[PDB]
Amino acid sequence: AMLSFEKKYRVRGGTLIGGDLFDFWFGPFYVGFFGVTTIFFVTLGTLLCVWGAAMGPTWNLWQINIAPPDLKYGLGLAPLREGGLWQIITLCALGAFGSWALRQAEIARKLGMGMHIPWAYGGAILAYTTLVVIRPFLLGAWGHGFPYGIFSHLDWVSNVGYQYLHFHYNPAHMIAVTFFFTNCLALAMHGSLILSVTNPPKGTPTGTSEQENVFFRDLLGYSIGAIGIHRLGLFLAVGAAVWSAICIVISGPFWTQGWPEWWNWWLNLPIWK
Amino acid sequence: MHRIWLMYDPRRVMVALVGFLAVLALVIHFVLLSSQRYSWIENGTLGADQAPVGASAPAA
Amino acid sequence: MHRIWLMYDPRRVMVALVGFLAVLALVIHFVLLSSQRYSWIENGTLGADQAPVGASAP
Amino acid sequence: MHRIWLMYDPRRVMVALVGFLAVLALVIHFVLLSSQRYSWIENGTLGADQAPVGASAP
Amino acid sequence: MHRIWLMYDPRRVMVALVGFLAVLALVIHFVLLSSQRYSWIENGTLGADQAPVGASAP
Amino acid sequence: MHRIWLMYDPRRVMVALVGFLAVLALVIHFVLLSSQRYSWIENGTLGADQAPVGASAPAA
Amino acid sequence: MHRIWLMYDPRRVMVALVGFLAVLALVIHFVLLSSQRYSWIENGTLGADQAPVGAS
Amino acid sequence: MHRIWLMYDPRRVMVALVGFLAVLALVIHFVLLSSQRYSWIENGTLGADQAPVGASAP
Amino acid sequence: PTAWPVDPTTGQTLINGRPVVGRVFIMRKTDGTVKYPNVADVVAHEALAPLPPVV
Amino acid sequence: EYQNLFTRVQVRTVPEPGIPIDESTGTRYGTGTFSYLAGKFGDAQIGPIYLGWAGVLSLIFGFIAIEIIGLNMWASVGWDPVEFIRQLPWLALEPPPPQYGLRVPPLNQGGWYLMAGFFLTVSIILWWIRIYRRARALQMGSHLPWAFASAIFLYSTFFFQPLLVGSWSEMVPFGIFPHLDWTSAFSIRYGNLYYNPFHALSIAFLYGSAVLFAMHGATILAVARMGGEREIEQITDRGTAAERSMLFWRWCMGFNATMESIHRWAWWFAVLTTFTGGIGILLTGTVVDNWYLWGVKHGLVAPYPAQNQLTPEQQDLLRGRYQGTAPDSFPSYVV
Amino acid sequence: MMEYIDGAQIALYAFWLFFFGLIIYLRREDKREGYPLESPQGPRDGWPKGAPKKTYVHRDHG
Amino acid sequence: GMTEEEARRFHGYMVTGTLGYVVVASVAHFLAWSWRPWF
Amino acid sequence: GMTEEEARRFHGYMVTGTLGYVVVASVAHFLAWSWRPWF
Amino acid sequence: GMTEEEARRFHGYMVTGTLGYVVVASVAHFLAWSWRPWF
Amino acid sequence: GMTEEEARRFHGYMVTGTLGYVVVASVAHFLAWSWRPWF
Amino acid sequence: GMTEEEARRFHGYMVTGTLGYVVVASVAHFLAWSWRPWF
Amino acid sequence: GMTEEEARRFHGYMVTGTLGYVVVASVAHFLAWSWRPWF
Amino acid sequence: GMTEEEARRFHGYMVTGTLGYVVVASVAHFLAWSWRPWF
Ligand SMILES: CCCCCCCCCCCCCC(=O)OC[C@H](COP(=O)(O)OCC(O)COP(=O)(O)OC[C@@H](COC(=O)CCCCCCCCCCCCC)OC(=O)CCCCCCCCCCCCC)OC(=O)CCCCCCCCCCCCC
Ligand SMILES: CCCCCCCCCCCCCC(=O)OC[C@H](COP(=O)(O)OCC(O)COP(=O)(O)OC[C@@H](COC(=O)CCCCCCCCCCCCC)OC(=O)CCCCCCCCCCCCC)OC(=O)CCCCCCCCCCCCC
Ligand code: BCL
Ligand SMILES: CC[C@H]1c2cc3[nH]c4c(c3C)C(=O)[C@H](C(=O)OC)c4c3nc(cc4[nH]c(cc(n2)[C@@H]1C)c(C(C)=O)c4C)[C@@H](C)[C@@H]3CCC(=O)OC/C=C(\C)CCC[C@H](C)CCC[C@H](C)CCCC(C)C
Ligand SMILES: *[C@H]1O[C@H](CO)[C@@H](O[C@@H]2O[C@@H](C)[C@H](O)[C@@H](O)[C@H]2O)[C@H](O)[C@@H]1O[C@H]1O[C@H](C(=O)O)[C@@H](O[C@H]2O[C@H](CO)[C@@H](O)[C@H](O)[C@H]2NC(C)=O)[C@H](OC(C)=O)[C@H]1OC(C)=O
Ligand SMILES: COC(C)(C)C/C=C/C(C)=C/C=C/C(C=O)=C/C=C/C(C)=C/C=C/C=C(C)/C=C/C=C(\C)CC/C=C(C)/C=C/C=C(\C)C(=O)O
Ligand SMILES: COC(C)(C)C/C=C/C(C)=C/C=C/C(C=O)=C/C=C/C(C)=C/C=C/C=C(C)/C=C/C=C(\C)CC/C=C(C)/C=C/C=C(\C)C(=O)O
Ligand SMILES: COC(C)(C)C/C=C/C(C)=C/C=C/C(C=O)=C/C=C/C(C)=C/C=C/C=C(C)/C=C/C=C(\C)CC/C=C(C)/C=C/C=C(\C)C(=O)O
Ligand SMILES: COC(C)(C)C/C=C/C(C)=C/C=C/C(C)=C/C=C/C(C)=C/C=C\C=C(C)\C=C\C=C(C)\C=C\C=C(C)\C=C\CC(C)(C)OC
Ligand SMILES: CCCCCCCCCCCCO[C@@H]1O[C@H](CO)[C@@H](O[C@H]2O[C@H](CO)[C@@H](O)[C@H](O)[C@H]2O)[C@H](O)[C@H]1O
Ligand SMILES: [Fe+3]
Repeated sequence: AMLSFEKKYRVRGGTLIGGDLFDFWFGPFYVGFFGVTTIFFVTLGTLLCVWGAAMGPTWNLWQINIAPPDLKYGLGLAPLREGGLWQIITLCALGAFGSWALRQAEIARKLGMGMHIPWAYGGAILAYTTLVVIRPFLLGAWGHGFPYGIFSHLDWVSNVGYQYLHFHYNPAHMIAVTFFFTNCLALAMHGSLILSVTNPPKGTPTGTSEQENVFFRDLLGYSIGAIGIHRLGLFLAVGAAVWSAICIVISGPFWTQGWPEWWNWWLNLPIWK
Repeated sequence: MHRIWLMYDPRRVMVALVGFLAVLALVIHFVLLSSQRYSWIENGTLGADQAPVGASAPAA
Repeated sequence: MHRIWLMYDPRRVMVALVGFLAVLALVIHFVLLSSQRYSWIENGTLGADQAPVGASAP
Repeated sequence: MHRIWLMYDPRRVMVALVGFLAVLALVIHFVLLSSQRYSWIENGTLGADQAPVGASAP
Repeated sequence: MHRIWLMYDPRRVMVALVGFLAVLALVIHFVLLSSQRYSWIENGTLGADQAPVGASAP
Repeated sequence: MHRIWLMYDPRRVMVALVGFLAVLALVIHFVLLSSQRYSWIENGTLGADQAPVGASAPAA
Repeated sequence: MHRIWLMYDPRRVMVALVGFLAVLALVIHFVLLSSQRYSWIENGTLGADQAPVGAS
Repeated sequence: MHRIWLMYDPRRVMVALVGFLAVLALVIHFVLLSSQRYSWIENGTLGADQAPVGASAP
Repeated sequence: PTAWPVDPTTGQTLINGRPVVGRVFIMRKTDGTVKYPNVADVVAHEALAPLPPVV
Repeated sequence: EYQNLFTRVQVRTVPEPGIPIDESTGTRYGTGTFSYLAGKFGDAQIGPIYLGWAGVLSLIFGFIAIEIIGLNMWASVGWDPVEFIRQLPWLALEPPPPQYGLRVPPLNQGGWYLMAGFFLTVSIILWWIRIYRRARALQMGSHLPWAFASAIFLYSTFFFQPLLVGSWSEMVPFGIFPHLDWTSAFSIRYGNLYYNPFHALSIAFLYGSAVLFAMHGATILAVARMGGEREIEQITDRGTAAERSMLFWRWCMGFNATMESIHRWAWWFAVLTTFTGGIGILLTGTVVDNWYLWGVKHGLVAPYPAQNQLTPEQQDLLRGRYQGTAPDSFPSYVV
Repeated sequence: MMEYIDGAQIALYAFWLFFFGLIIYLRREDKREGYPLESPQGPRDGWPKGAPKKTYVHRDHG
Repeated sequence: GMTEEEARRFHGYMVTGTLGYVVVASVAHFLAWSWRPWF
Repeated sequence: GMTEEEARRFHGYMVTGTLGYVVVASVAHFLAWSWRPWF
Repeated sequence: GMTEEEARRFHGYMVTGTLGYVVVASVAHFLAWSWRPWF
Repeated sequence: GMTEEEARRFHGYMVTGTLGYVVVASVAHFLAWSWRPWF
Repeated sequence: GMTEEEARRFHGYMVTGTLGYVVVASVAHFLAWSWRPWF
Repeated sequence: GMTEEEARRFHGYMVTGTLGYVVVASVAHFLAWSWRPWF
Repeated sequence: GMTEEEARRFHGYMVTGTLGYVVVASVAHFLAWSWRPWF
């Protein structure tokens, strides 16, 4: 089916690879060449996840756990029961996430939009690629990746944190947390302002950009404007993921002690050493 | 029977079919290669009298 | 009974059916393959008298 | 009774109903297959007096 | 009290009622299934005097 | 008293009332079901003399 | 079978096929490279009666 | 065979080829450098009899 | 009872009195893991509960 | 291709807004001004603020709360102004000792803490009232004060959960690294907060808030050249920027919001972050004391092979004691 | 007393019932523009059925 | 909205239904008390 | 919107369906009771 | 939408299919009860 | 939309494929049953 | 679109290709069964 | 797109490249088999 | 853009360069095999 205004927009063009061959829709979904590759990697990766569950101890959704190999295998592919299945699924996930980004570019090109969405999603792909590729590769073993399991990856996060005794003291982590918290605040403010001028109390005219700028101005002391709040939201949300990737890649490859003792440089500034 | 190709565009039924077969073939190979009995890269030279067979514990 | 194909487009029903049967078939095979009794890749050559049986009551 | 199909589009209700029955059947089967007494894949060949039973009062 | 069907659209109320009953029945069944006394899939074949009971005052 | 329905739309009130009563009923039942004295699904067959009672003053 | 190219214009799908084959070859080599029996970088000189077998 | 260059822009193909071969060369060197037998920056002066070999079948 | 009986005349494994062609292994899920039954079972594997504080 | 990430041409207007919309009681404080730096990223006007009675009192109550915290931190380094700056992130004003329960503690042992907490709480409530009154004066919906009420709810659970477990000692210390020490020790005391399902839900909405604002920020910038940032007019008078935004997400993931309703998705994801959070805190130590064991009971916890096995005499030997009081003497051991 | 049911489990299902109710509400709101859908088989609503398209009143100025 | 003539008859139903609900709840408490008194 | 006639006709089916439902529930509860009573 | 005559035609199929499904499920429960009774 | 003649023509193939599939599945089950019966 | 003659011509190739592929798979299973049978 | 005579000419090269590739692979497999058989 | 003549000229270089690269790489393998053979 189509939105009442949609049909006019469904032209050919804007593809990156396939030309007209895959330039069609399936229900609501645009396909394209990277749609085909997406569904390939999604299906293969999903069915291998189901196989991992089948050969594991339970079907309980929360307890399924497909673990990476032991560190002794280094950068080789382990036996599939022993973590090689995790390594294949990781390749499928990279293939799927990459295909999804490039498919979004084909869609943006067909609509004459800017490329912002593909790149903003690249911030998440960067963070994933850091956790499963870049950081494991710098540590010299694929076994440093997180396990694929709804709670077992939380056991990994816990243990990686305490590998540095008190992970809250990681300075890039403090920045990343600040971005996540500031983003959620900014999202609530922006959502509230737009809804408050479009849904004023009954018997009140629809509001205006002037009213939301006046309200925003006496909240923060300055008016950010309509383009400004969207630039800020993009900056905060994507900046959180980028600082997240930094905070985890410095932990291990570049810093090995507890994080609290990193702050020794601040105590030793010569003005007060 | 041939009017199935008036219902569906053959250009993309063939894409969906080939992709399904590729995904299926890769799954079955990775499933077999995960098993002990059919881990053929490591044990393919064993004769059938030497190949692994899984059993439950006796627990007598 | 053919007027079911006037209420529903056969092109859509066959997509739904192929999707449903594909998922259901893969579910059942993986469930069996996860079991002890029907782990046929490892144990398919055992006879029926040799295959596992889940624990009975005391 | 047939005026219910003037309140609701039968094409929509039939899709809703098949969706409900599919989910419900899968839920009931998975509840039973989780159980001890009705793990029929592992223990379905046990006789009714051999099948597991939950504990009584002492 | 039929003017309630002038007050509310019966198409919406009847879907609300179906959803309410569906949720409530599922809640009650799963509460009972999580008990000891009424875990009927494991223990439904026990006689009424053999069924579990919670502890008394001492 | 009936002019309350001129202040308040009865179509809103009846929904708000049903919502309140359904929440309140479920809250009370689950509070009782969590108690010792009134965990009636597991202990409902106990006679009133043998249902649990919270401990009296300990003479501390 | 040449009529296949009237469905699938080759200039749009050769880079597809070649990309498929290159990845598949790399996967197969890496699967072999870290098996015990075929880790040829470390053990390629052994000869067949000395090469590992992953027997149970 | 030269009509292949009427399908594809050589300016782009030569970039794609050189990129591919550069990545491939860099991978094969890193695979060898990460090995035991061919970690030539540390053990390159060892004679071919002295160079490491992986374990045989026991 | 950790392995099935072996036929001395062949070295062949006997399951329920009858031979199997092949090397028998006992099947297990990934790394021998088993799901946790209960809190009581998890706690039964731990140390006893800590003693009261000294105040 | 222009990315619309910063503004190469700003325009000034000599008269200005910042004189509010018609607002009645209270006073507009200061004169509007332009920052060229603010004008690069967003709108350039830095300008007048409204307080009214609730805003004035909120600042007075809040300033006292900030003074009490800072003066206690500064007292804790013996009034040393160098060590005050050098050690600032490690300094705290610390809650009372556990043995007092809910009773009033000595002034230097948590009495200042409860005072600062009281004035901060009153200041936060007066700020909520200030925002609520301002939204109505500008003839706006009440979405913003209810969004802020969700944050206040989570904050209040750092008072109510200590109240429910019965001790002010459990409250959060005022201090940069010290409140992170509390955050870690809370998860330790209650047996790993990852297995608290409302904590898991709160994370799902915190991450979802970043997902939505990244998606929505990027979407609007991607159509901003077509006027897509004029969101109110795209809501009342749908243009091609809205249509393209709907079609992008429809064609990408098979469903779409509207230019209005994406702001409801935004509002609920942010609000549910702190609302589910507060529920998880209130349940901790009152209903569940070990969330990992609650996870085991409800089947959350993935099994791993045993890393050690205890013998029965080790099970008795390796139980410890619960931690007690500190030694209030300096023993001589000489005989 | 109830061994398995506890107050954290009860509260969690109360949230799930609310949350699914919320998703339904949000999806009705998502359908005020562009619906009903055009299709070869005639108009389509999906599920849930969208809320009606909303009219906005502008101000008379001052 | 509604006229006072409509509010008049709605109130009649509303009062009656409320009182009926309180009556049924009164029997439920009578039965609950006879089974297990709370005081 | 319903006419009052359609409302009053629909109400008859609704009362009848409710009665059929309560009858089935009553039988179900008495089957449950005679197998394992809860008081 | 439907005429009342079309609604009546559909109702015949719907009731028949519903009752048919319940009969098939009744045989499934007969077979399941005879294999392993749950009370 | 399809002519009723086209629906009639499609229904013949749809029944025939369903029957064929059910036959293949029935043989598959009886092979599975002969090798390792689940009851 | 494509005509019924084009559809019929395509169908003949499509059926033949499927059956040839199935034949090749059959011989692969014959070989695998000779090497290491699974029942 | 291309004409049928173009498609025939392209197919002639594509088939020959496929045979060439398969021949190199066949020698590669037989060298590998000679070095270290996998059955 | 391109022509039969232009394509032929480029193809001559592209083939020559490719073969020249493979020749030099074969000498590197000869040197590597002499230093430390891998089979
Ligand atoms: C889950 C993971 C997490 C992810 C989790 C999230 C998942 C998200 C996805 C969820 C499902 C989305 C479904 C959707 O959007 O459908 C749009 C479509 C459009 O409707 P329409 O526009 O009105 O009609 C279309 C139709 O008329 C024409 O289709 P078209 O010609 O364009 O394309 C053909 C199709 C496939 O064709 C067929 O399936 C029929 C083939 C002939 C069958 C003959 C009988 C066979 C009998 C057996 C004999 C056997 C012996 C011979 O495919 C295409 O060509 C399009 C491209 C497909 C995508 C590219 C694939 C690339 C290759 C990789 C493939 C890998 C394997 C999938 O709708 C419909 O057709 C009706 C609804 C269909 C529902 C399908 C899903 C049902 C699943 C049920 C599961 C229930 C579990 C409880
Ligand atoms: C804890 C914090 C959470 C935080 C995260 C929370 C995420 C919340 C957002 C995601 C959920 C909304 C997704 C959505 O609305 O998609 C549009 C779709 C259909 O759109 P439509 O406009 O109403 O109808 C279109 C139709 O009329 C004409 O389309 P066409 O003819 O071209 O194609 C045919 C349709 C057939 O429909 C389907 O195949 C449905 C596919 C599955 C629907 C969702 C099932 C539940 C989630 C997935 C479970 C399976 C997942 C593996 O084909 C399509 O329309 C395909 C386009 C929709 C694809 C949606 C994919 C969503 C994936 C969500 C993944 C969630 C992962 C957790 O809607 C629906 O089918 C009904 C959705 C109803 C709301 C979902 C919540 C229900 C709560 C339970 C209430 C009681 C039971 C309903
Ligand atoms: C210039 C046009 C032709 C050419 C024309 C000839 C001719 C003519 C002769 C050879 C000969 C040879 N060529 Mg040739 N050859 C070319 C391209 C190549 C390429 C390549 C990668 O493209 C390679 C590897 C070779 C390799 C070879 C050897 C098999 C052989 C002599 C050894 C040699 O390598 O000398 C080093 C050469 C190279 C690495 C590359 C080519 C360098 C230049 C252009 C040619 C040098 C020829 C050499 C001086 C012999 C002179 C013979 C007298 C004039 C009679 N040629 C180009 C495309 N080649 C000779 C032969 O058959 O010997 C058995 C021979 O007589
Ligand atoms: C939906 C959940 C998210 C959320 C939302 C949210 N927060 C909000 C809001 C919303 C919707 C607001 O509207 C509100 C606000 O005002 O935003 C600007 C607020 C707010 N969120 C705040 C913070 C905050 N939010 C956080 C988080 C969150 N906020 C969540 C992620 C966090 C974190 C992550 O830790 C923090 C720290 C504040 C910035 C603000 C509430 C401000 C407030 O209440 O201030 C009270 C006043 C004081 C503490 C005193 C200040 C003292 C002055 C410096 C003294 C100066 C001297 C003075 C003039 C003397 C007096 C003389 C008189 C005569 C005048
Ligand atoms: C000083 O006194 C304190 C308070 O008793 C001791 O700390 C105790 O032990 C710790 C485990 C705990 O953290 C702390 O709460 C507290 O319970 C501290 O170790 C010092 O101990 C010495 O003095 C003790 C004292 O209480 O004065 C003394 O205790 C014994 O003697 C007193 C009388 O003088 C008597 O009231 C106590 O009952 C008695 N207790 C015991 C266990 O004997 C310690 O003597 C001994 C043998 O423990 C002193 O310890 C030493 C080594 O001198
Ligand atoms: C682990 O245990 C769990 C899983 C939990 C337990 C639970 C299990 C459950 C709940 C299972 C439910 C299963 C189920 C329920 O009904 C299963 C139902 C299955 C069904 C119905 C299968 C039907 C298959 C039909 C097929 C294959 C048809 C093929 C048709 C063909 C080939 C012809 C196509 C048309 C043509 C060619 C005409 C062109 C001409 C045209 C157009 C013209 O000429 O115009
Ligand atoms: C771990 O164990 C688990 C996995 C769990 C176990 C379970 C497994 C399961 C459930 C498996 C299910 C498998 C399955 C189910 O159906 C498998 C079904 C497979 C099928 C259908 C295969 C069909 C293949 C068909 C092919 C190859 C066709 C080739 C056609 C060719 C070459 C010609 C094309 C035409 C041309 C070129 C002419 C153009 C002319 C034109 C245009 C003109 O002239 O106009
Ligand atoms: C556990 O899993 C694991 C371990 C992985 C196990 C499982 C593995 C599996 C399942 C593998 C499957 C493999 C497979 C399946 O099909 C593999 C299929 C492979 C195939 C198809 C190879 C085909 C290659 C063909 C080639 C190279 C052709 C080249 C042609 C050239 C160069 C000429 C180009 C044209 C010219 C020059 C003319 C221009 C003229 C023009 C334009 C004019 O004249 O106009
Ligand atoms: C001279 O001026 C100077 C220079 C000193 C000014 C400078 C001041 C400085 C440098 C201040 C620095 C402050 C810093 C760094 C503060 C850091 C604060 C942080 C990070 C706090 C984090 C978390 C705190 C929380 C969650 C606290 C919550 C407290 C609550 C909810 C308390 C509630 C208390 C109540 C309601 C009390 C009621 C009173 C009664 C009597 C009822 O008692 C219970
Ligand atoms: C198992 C539970 C068994 C006990 C349940 C008892 C429930 C109460 C039943 C009361 C029956 C009679 O109830 C009576 O109905 C009439 C007619 O509809 C209502 O009458 C109402 O509407 C009429 C017009 O239609 C107005 O003129 C009148 O002022 C108004 O009250 C009364 O408000 C109500 O008191
Ligand atoms: Fe916006």
